[PDB]
Amino acid sequence: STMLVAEDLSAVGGISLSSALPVLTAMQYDVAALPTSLLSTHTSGYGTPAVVDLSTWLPQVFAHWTRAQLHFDQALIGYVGSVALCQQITTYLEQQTLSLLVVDPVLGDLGQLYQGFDQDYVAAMRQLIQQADVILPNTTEAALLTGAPYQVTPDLEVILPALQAQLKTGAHAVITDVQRADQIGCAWLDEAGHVQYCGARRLPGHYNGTGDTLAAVIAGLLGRGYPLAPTLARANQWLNMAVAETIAQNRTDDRQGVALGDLLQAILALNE
Ligand SMILES: Nc1ncnc2c1ncn2[C@@H]1O[C@H](COP(=O)(O)OP(=O)(O)OP(=O)(O)O)[C@@H](O)[C@H]1O
Ligand SMILES: [Mg+2]
Repeated sequence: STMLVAEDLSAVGGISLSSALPVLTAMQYDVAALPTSLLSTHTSGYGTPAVVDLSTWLPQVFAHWTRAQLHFDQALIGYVGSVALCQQITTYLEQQTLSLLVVDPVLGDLGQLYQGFDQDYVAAMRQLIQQADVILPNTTEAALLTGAPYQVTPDLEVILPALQAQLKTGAHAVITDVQRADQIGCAWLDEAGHVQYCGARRLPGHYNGTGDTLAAVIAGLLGRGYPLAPTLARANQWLNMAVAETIAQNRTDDRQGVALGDLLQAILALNE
């Protein structure tokens, strides 16, 4: 099958689209790799990157694909970056008949919207997520989506249903960076409306591209028919492993995204 992946491409950095590609390809997908933005390097640690504004390009891309009669099976949407691009993506996706749409609602972290994002971006995001089968906000994002003031540990019994209220029936809101004791992981509502959690032991440090890889792995697994719970279980273990690998490399450069070798190996093994 074919998966559309629409997110930022940084030439240097090993995150987002650059990490999605190997991952998804190895997971047996033909990837339609669509940059929403093109950068010299990611935005953390290399100084101001050189960036291409793709706002006038994506409409052309979509128009083209349309006339060419291309149809996508699955879609993963990551970092978009502008109100207009979200709008464009939203309508394009509406035209497709997707069996799977996963949207990582990139908006912020540590209680605040990322620089450049305002409440207009937030509203644009709320529109984009309306058809999503799964959304993967972090704790800050969840709050922003619902309009609840940020809480470091929000009440999952409250925020989860609130989020679900914005999604279609049967879709799922999964909060991704939930910390419980020495664990870090994902929380969501099961079919009976009960809060579930699946985590792995938190490792020291902070890494780039973790969210990106998590999203790719989740899309990929779901795309292949794995129920949500087992998907989340595996994704978390896989990320844990990737971060472990990363530490193991004893890197001198803390900017490069999470290592993928072990992850690719795991994917190949699952494949048989
Ligand atoms: N230090 C860590 N140790 C273990 N696992 C981690 C760690 N950091 C992240 N993870 C894993 O990766 C997932 C990604 O969560 P995270 O909160 O980092 O995504 P994110 O908000 O996009 O972060 P990033 O900002 O780097 O994308 C977590 O669910 C967990 O599975
Ligand atoms: Mg994230």
